[PDB]
Amino acid sequence: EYPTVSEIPVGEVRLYQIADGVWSHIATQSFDGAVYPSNGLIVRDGDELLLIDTAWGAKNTAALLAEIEKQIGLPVTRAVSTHFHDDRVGGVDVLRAAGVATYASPSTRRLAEVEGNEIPTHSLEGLSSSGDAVRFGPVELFYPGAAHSTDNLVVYVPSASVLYGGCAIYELSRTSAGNVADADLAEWPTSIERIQQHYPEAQFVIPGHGLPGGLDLLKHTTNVVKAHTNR
Ligand SMILES: C[C@H](CS)C(=O)NCB(O)O
Ligand SMILES: [Zn+2]
Ligand SMILES: [Zn+2]
Repeated sequence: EYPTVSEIPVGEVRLYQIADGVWSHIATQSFDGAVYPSNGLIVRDGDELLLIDTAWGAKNTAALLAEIEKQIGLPVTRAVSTHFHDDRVGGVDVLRAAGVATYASPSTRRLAEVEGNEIPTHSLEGLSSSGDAVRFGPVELFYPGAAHSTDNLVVYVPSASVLYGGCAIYELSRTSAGNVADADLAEWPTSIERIQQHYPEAQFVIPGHGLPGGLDLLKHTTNVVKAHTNR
């Protein structure tokens, strides 16, 4: 079974096999008086691993690297952060100290700096306008437009038809808006339309927080976002 928030002590990281060469990583962290679960992705990149997002903090990200070494045993050589919040970039300094080349869009890097968060080293090219996509090793990176944040990226693994939505996609059990401080609520439904348009064959859809599902999570997120807007 997919691990839930109450099953993971803060500081421990679980790995979950989604498909051949594709894992999610699951961690937990305290934020504003509560503890939340958080997902990222790991994709085999030949003899190396590509990491999508940190495990939300330095200590968690160190635990992530240790679990990867124990369970998978290939080196993480590159990481992509899919937006500027600490559940995506917190731990980039640990990754860099471990030899990982860290990447994000120029916008994510600037937004992280203003927020006082850690800053991925390298700028991704070609992701500036809504609908832009670039190949990055075994994945495609897609900028769907503003949603959960203005800079949020999604990631597709063609080999396995896995769509990693990050925090622009909600799990099915979430029925109220999450952290929308940095969101563009008016654009978010259209950005989800762009994801659906680009990845209609997705078989597994991974939200930034909580349980994976299928493309039903896209319509579900749109419903939650719109209802919050009508409040
Ligand atoms: C820090 C992280 C950025 S997306 C967050 O807001 N977690 C709480 B959530 O509602 O899951
Ligand atoms: Zn966020
Ligand atoms: Zn998040």
